[PDB]
Amino acid sequence: ELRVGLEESELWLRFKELTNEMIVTKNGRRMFPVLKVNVSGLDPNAMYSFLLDFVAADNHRWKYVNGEWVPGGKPEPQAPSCVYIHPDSPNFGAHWMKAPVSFSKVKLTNKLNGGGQIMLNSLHKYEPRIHIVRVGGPQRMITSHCFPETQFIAVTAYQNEEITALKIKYN
Ligand SMILES: NC(=O)N1CCN(C(=O)c2ccco2)CC1
Repeated sequence: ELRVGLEESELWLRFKELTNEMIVTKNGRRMFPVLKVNVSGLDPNAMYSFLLDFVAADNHRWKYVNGEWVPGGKPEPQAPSCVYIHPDSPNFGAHWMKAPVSFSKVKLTNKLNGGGQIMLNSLHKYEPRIHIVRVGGPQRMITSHCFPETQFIAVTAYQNEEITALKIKYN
């Protein structure tokens, strides 16, 4: 059975208990913490490509009001995010299972841009999600996995200083 686990869940949970925030810039900003995934149960000899996207966790705009994040009352349908392909894609199952799959090079932006960067809407809440896509073989297959521990609100600057302190303490 294909097993997908979050590496460093301990640390993600400290960010999540504060409400996590991720900076977005026009040029694109790398994530801290980095999403790292433990994968087992792939066919070592099969070909797989790891895809990352961001699900809009709700349809609301969030605001930091007197020390607390609060959702607006005017939901809108959220256009789904673009997909980031892990640099090692495509690769053998053995490659992916020999160490945690680390999405250290994804950049989050607020502007439609050349390539690489993933555009998110500022002040929306996102849940990272991966797709493991068996490629090249006869039978294409996709396995998807959500990481609730890694939820964050996309921000142009940190609102909660407790997040700012944690980001620095652990980077
Ligand atoms: N350099 C490229 O044009 N890419 C082509 C698509 N790649 C994939 O591994 C993949 C599998 C499923 C969807 O994409 C990554 C490399």
